[PDB]
Amino acid sequence: DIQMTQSPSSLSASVGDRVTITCRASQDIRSYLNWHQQKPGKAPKLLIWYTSRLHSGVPSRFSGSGSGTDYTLTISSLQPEDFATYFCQQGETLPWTFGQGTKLEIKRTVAAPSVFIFPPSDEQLKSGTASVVCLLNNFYPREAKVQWKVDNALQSGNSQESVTEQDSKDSTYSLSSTLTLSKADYEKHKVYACEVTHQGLSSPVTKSFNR
Amino acid sequence: DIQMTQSPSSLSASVGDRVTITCRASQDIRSYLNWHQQKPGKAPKLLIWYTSRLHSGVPSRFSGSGSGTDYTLTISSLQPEDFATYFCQQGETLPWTFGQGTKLEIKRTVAAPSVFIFPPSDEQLKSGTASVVCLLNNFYPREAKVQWKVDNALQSGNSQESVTEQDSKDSTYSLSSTLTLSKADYEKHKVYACEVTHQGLSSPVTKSFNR
Amino acid sequence: QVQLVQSGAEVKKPGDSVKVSCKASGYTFTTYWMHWVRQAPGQGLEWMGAIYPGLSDTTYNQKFKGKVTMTRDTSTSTVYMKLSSLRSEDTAVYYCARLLDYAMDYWGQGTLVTVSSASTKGPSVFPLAPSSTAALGCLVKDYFPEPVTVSWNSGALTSGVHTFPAVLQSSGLYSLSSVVTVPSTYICNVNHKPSNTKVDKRVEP
Amino acid sequence: QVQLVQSGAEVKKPGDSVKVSCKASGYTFTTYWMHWVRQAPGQGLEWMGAIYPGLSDTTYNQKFKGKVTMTRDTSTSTVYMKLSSLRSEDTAVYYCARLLDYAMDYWGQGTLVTVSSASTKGPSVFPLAPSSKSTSGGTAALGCLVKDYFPEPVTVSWNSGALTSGVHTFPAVLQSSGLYSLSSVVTVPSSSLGTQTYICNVNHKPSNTKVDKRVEP
Amino acid sequence: PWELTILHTNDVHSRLEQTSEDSSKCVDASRCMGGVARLFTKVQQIRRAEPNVLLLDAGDQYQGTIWFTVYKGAEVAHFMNALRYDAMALGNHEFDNGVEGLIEPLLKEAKFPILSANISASGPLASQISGLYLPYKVLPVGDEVVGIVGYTSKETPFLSNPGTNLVFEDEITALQPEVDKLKTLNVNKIIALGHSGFEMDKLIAQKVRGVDVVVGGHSNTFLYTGNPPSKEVPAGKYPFIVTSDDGRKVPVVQAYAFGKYLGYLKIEFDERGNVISSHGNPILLDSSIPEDPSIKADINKWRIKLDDYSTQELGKTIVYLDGSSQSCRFRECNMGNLICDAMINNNLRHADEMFWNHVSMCILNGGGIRSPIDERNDGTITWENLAAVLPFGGTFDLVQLKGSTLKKAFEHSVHRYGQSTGEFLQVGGIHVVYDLSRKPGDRVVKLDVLCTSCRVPSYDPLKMDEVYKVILPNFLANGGDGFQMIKDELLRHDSGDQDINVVSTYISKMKVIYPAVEGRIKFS
Amino acid sequence: PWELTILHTNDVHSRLEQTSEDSSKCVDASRCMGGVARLFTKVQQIRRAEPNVLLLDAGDQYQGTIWFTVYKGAEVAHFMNALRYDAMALGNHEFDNGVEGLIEPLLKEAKFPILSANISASGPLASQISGLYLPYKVLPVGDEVVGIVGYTSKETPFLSNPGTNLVFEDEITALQPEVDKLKTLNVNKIIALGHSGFEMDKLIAQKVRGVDVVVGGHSNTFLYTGNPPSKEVPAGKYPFIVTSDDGRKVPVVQAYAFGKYLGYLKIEFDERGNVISSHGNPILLDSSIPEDPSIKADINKWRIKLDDYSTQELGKTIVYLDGSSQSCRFRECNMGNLICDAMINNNLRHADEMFWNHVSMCILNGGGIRSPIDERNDGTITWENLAAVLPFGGTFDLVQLKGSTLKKAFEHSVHRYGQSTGEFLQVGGIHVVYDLSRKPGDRVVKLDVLCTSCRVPSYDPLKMDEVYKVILPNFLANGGDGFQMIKDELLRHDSGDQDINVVSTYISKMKVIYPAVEGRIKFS
Ligand SMILES: [Mg+2]
Ligand SMILES: [Mg+2]
Ligand SMILES: [Zn+2]
Ligand SMILES: [Zn+2]
Ligand SMILES: [Zn+2]
Ligand SMILES: [Zn+2]
Repeated sequence: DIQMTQSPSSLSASVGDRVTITCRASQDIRSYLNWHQQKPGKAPKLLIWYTSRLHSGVPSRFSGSGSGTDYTLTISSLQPEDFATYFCQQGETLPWTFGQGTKLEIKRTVAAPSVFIFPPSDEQLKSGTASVVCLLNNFYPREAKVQWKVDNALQSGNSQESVTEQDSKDSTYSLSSTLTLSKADYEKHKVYACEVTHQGLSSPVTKSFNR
Repeated sequence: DIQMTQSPSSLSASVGDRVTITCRASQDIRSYLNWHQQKPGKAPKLLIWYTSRLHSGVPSRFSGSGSGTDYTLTISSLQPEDFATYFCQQGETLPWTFGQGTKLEIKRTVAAPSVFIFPPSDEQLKSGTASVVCLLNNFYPREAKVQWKVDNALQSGNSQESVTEQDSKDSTYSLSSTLTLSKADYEKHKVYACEVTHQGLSSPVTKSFNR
Repeated sequence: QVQLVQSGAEVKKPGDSVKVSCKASGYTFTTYWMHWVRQAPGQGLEWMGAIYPGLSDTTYNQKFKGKVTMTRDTSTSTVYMKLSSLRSEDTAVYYCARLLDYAMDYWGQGTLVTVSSASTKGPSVFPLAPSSTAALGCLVKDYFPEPVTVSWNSGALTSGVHTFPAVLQSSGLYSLSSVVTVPSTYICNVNHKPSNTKVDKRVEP
Repeated sequence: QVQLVQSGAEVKKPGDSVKVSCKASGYTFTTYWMHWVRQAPGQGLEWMGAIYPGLSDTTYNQKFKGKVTMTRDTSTSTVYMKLSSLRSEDTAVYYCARLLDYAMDYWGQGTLVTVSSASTKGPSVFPLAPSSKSTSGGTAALGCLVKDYFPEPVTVSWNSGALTSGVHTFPAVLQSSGLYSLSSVVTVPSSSLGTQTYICNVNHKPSNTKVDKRVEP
Repeated sequence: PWELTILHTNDVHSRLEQTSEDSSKCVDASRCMGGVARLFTKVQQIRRAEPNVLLLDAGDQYQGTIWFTVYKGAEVAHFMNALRYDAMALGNHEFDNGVEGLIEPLLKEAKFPILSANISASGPLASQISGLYLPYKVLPVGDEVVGIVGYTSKETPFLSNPGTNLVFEDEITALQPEVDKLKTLNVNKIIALGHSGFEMDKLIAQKVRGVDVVVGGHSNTFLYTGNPPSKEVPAGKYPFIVTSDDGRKVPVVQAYAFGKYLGYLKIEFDERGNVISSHGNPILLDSSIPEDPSIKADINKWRIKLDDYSTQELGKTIVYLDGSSQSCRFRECNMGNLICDAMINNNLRHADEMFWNHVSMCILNGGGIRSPIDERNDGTITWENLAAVLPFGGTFDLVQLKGSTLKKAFEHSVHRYGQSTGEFLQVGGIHVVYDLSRKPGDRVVKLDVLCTSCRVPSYDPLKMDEVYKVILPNFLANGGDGFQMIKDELLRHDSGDQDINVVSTYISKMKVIYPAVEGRIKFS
Repeated sequence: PWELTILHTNDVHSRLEQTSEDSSKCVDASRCMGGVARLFTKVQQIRRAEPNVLLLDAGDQYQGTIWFTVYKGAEVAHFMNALRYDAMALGNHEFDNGVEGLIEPLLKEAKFPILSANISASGPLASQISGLYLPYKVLPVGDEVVGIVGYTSKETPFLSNPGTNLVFEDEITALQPEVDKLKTLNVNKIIALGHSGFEMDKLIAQKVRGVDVVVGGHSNTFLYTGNPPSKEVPAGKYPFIVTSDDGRKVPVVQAYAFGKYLGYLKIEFDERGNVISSHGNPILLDSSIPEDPSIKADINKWRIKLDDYSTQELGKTIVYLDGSSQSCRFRECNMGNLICDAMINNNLRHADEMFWNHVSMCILNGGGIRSPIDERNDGTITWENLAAVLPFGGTFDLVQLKGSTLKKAFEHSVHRYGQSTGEFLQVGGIHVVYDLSRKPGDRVVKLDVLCTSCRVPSYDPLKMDEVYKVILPNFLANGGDGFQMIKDELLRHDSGDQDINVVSTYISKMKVIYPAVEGRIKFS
């Protein structure tokens, strides 16, 4: 089983810039390298086949190179339609294997998030379940860590972070860190805090409430 | 006596255009060719000496070439301050001789003249002399014709034209034709008209008055 | 021209079998290969097998041996893929692809196969109360299966709205949040089609 | 720095003699050559002669031999040019130029020598009356006619300098009488000319004439 | 039964304009043959009549005329695209302008797949050339599919300039895994299209299991079933049936060279892709077939630049280039030296630690030099001037000769000396001394040759039993000017580069030439 | 009395960085001399002390080191502008990179007048070069004016590359009308600044009426009044007083070469511009004078690119360039052949109908070749590799020798053969045969030389009474390696181009070199 290690996993660039995505195989895949472009909620289209050969309708700006184990995809002057996910694939020996992917993100100015804390509703406690949602409204870049301070004590496996795709207008992110606990554990403590550590923030902002 | 034939005698160009002025001598002037720039009502400044060597403060856009009898002045990208008269001069054998000159006029959109006829004043008639002025206000190009029609008959003498240089703001010309006649001759006729023919006007505009 | 039309999205339980079709058009169906590649959320792309319709020759990946069976009908130019004894791990987007030589040039729209022991249930809408620009929202918790349609003030409010994608909990039930930023009457129109649940929850501080 | 200052404009009669000066500054006066060039209207540039002040060595053009004499004064660093037996053909702008080796790098402002048999006399200022019905593009025109005067120049300013926009002062024209004549016009809107005052300030310093003629319809 | 019509060309060698019956410059237009416009007419005629057609090229489109000299491969890309070729196999001459002279003009501009399975790449080139040439390609032909696999001669590193970074593997060794890959893809109809020669074509047909038809080149082999229509002598029937080791009857085809003939083979296949029948013959592209006005328009449009190049200065000479018959057929002339210096320089191939160069010797008959060049015309040398020196449109070929054969050649060079006969040899990397007082056939008294397997080149005596590599004109290798010992005793002969082209390149490189009479040939 | 201080340099030859006492590469920095930074210090020191100073250059700034090789004249323009030279005269070496290699780098970038009255232009160049160089120039020096008139060697077409559009007129014939023009401009103080040699300087001083002082170059003449401060032997006193045909005592000055000395002459003039007195001496630019930190900063900044060029590939070799002493001092070596082929090629100058080239012969001592070059390092040849072969920073000079002198040289080449002695000659355009059994001094048995006055070059026997042009290293011309007959019997000797540079240019031009041992030197 040939393993396909694709780097970088994510890339931030602007329209007109040069894009370089590399794909490395565990074995010599004898030039049988195929590149695919996949837009969110859509079928993946073939870009390049057998290292360098372009698919029908693919523009001149796209180019592929490589040999043996190391292969490379290049977009000379990036376009707005070129912002998608990119996957490499080996067709030398079966089973055929794909790369992890490369998400192509639109670059904009560093924007600080607007943090908001939400306590669980009175209707929610009646069902014996409590959820505290921490918000991170319209920010850039994606790099952001969310911590939880229940009476000034860290949480490990209670929260699940949900992020949205870049907005068609502003090109910013939005995060949803939902810390879930029982009705018993919620009534035990009083101070519930959320700490946000983002690149666009000088001093990591902390938002709290008292039950 | 070496004769200096400079061509063209006049040149119409715009800011940023390439300008080529040629100077030809009757004898081999052994590279002793000097170029001068003269602005109206001002001293001529030296531009180039001994065919190619630039004078102190002369910009890079000015360049001179030539040998034997044929010499050439070149302005790569013309500037607003470069609109003046240009003269070549030989310094090989005495008496030193100059070229006829090259007037550099700023090229602009074709403008029609504003004709205004002026009858002689009551103070003027008292001295036994009458002068009728036909005005040609703000127009392009310089080329125009004035036809004095006294009682529908063309005049040979009387008229004396006065023309102005291109205005610093709108880059237009102005003309004044003065028909001079005695007190007895002016009182003899009643209809006094001046026919103006110009590039801008579709039909020759005629401005008249009745004594 | 060259088009590959796949069957609609399907929901099955663990142990059941699913049959996904792929109709071909614009090319000689018998002289081309038909491949099957899946995509699980946060797992990447996985190749399953292939079929040469002009001979009914099949080849499957050792991992899927005895679990997958590929069939063809030269009449309607359709390729079928069967998956016996499913599991929650088999929840992925299944694609059919055309191959002649070196690569899979044309792919189908995809078919979503949702496998879970979970039972169909309506969501519980809880309001996310604001505190005295300030943000407020709605928490759509415990529902199966996806999707949900949340609109603020019956469609009238769209600016500043952010509806997060659903997250599969440890209980096997989905959960998401729909927020909105407004300067310091707000009602969220939550509508869940698979269970016919319509909740118009009002947000108050 | 390098500057050449020439004498003021002069008016002479036929047969007279004119002496034009050229003061030098910013350089070693004795080690440079001083040339003299004349420019007649519609005749071009004509070289006359040269002087090396550090030796008083002169060289003149065969055409001007016995007509031109060049002198110098190493004290004030001044070069003088004399022109005997003046004629109407000698009416030109005279320039003095500095030369080291190849070219005349720096030139003087110029001296105008006007040769005419005419005597000094003041001008007659007549108004060029506008018309309310002769609206040649909305805006109408009015001016002043400065007739029969000698010698040049005249300075015409509208509304005591306050009015400058639309003003056009034509160059002087030498009549058959040997006297100069010119016109000074201005374009102003029709509606406003009936209520506004337009006074042309005509000045002629050689005869001490100041006329403030008001133009009326 | 599914019937396939295979149309093929090989070794076209920049013969884009129509040629004479002998493939040289067209003189009598009414009896002229070949040409890319005439081929277009015949190809279009067949495509209108037969439903399953494949136009294939078996390499060597490169090298031949002024077209290649000027357009450097862009003419090949343009006209092959116009004729709508289905697939091309890489030839040895495709590497003549280096690997960059193939990648940029042809590989990147061609609208069809270019094949070769036995060429492998290393170093920095490996990643740059990857995917530009394919080992195989499945071509849809209506309701069916036909696999085409390619191959290129292992002799390319000696015949052309592929560089340090390319390796030419054994054809049968490299083809079988690629033929087996087509079998896994369920391709039952396989054509082996390549450039290695007739003998190798027969081997692939016999040993490579799965190959149904072999379409070749390199050897300019002419095969005909029946009475030949022109001057070409058939080497066998068309097709040449090879009995494979698995029992199958495999047809082998070739269409001569210089675009005189269009190969035409009709194969009948069963549902399992087995050859039922194979028949055909090469079509003679003669005057009866009209030139397509659309293609001829492009030919004439491009021919303007060629006429402008022929009058352009290639380089300068500060010496009189003495090409007079009175000099070149009697003694050592500086024109003979220059051409032979050009001939060696052209054949400088990438060498390992075994030799400084694989070939060091040159022989050129005096009768081959047809004109001198005057240095007083500003020193200027044009293509037109060189065309007067070498006017027969021949090539400068690489041969292998025994020392004895070469000693016999130099004895023939002066057997009837003093009569201005053109057999007198001019040399490069050879030092000869004749004694004309001696009996004819025993006149060579000293014959020293430049070494190859040496780091510092020096002159050593010629050994009678040792095999030597020599660069000589096509005319001599074919026994011309009485050199029958060359034709009858050569151990290897390979088609080279155009005569004018070789000298043109050398003069352009040198910029200023000054060849002298340095004593390569001596008397008494 | 008006006193003028004339500061002058001549034949600097790209010696911008400080050198040794022998003008080679600096080793011991504490005892190093010259350099453009040190000159700046001394020039600035004098300018501060004397009111009337003129810094003049008498040509040959061009050709000498890696500085000229890389910056191609831009370094001369930059540093001469920095030192604020008042006027320069054109030398032979200013035409080394053609007329375009002078117009673009120097003529257009120099902030001072460049003079030459005896260079006249024709053809299309005439209009392009007109005014870029002046015949004369009047220079204001405070309250007075000094006229400077220029001249260039009439021999430039045989020593450099001026092309076919420039004519070098006789100096005295061309100077007098230009000196007379300065007299008409009432210039009573005239300096003749030029590059034609000491003998010509003396002639201009004696015959050109109006010239008050002659500042020369070309001949590298060292003149000193008193005890010399270094190893240079005075040719006369400083200044050299010439009695003109009109009666005047005219001083003649020269400041050796390679920027070791700054010429310093103090002239006293009367009001009429007559020389009252003239005295001075060349200032030795030694360690006691510090290098200006501002100029040294620029030198070090530019030296980075020079170090990057020395490691860059100039070209390739497919043969081992055998420069071993065991080969080059005993027999014909391919390294000796290559250098001599480079030497001839460098001296290919625009010839008329009289010869194919003015020079065809080359001699190079074995002891001059100091290292071989290995072809297995990818074939690469760098400036650094060539520096190991030729490390003494010498030049390849043009000499005129009688046949007898050249026969004596070849007899010296093998007088004590078999001892690895260095005098063994490597050749170009010469064919020698030795018989070592014979008495020393009678060992040359055949000596054939390549012709010049011939359209087709061929080898002819050397004539004992005929004069031949030879390219040989500076070291031999100066009697090095026991070649006293060369020094004592040469008829003409001229300063050439740098040794490494000559060979670097040839290798770059050739791209791929393959020199062989072709039998230029033979035994028994
Ligand atoms: Mg088969
Ligand atoms: Mg004197
Ligand atoms: Zn061939
Ligand atoms: Zn071939
Ligand atoms: Zn010199
Ligand atoms: Zn020199």
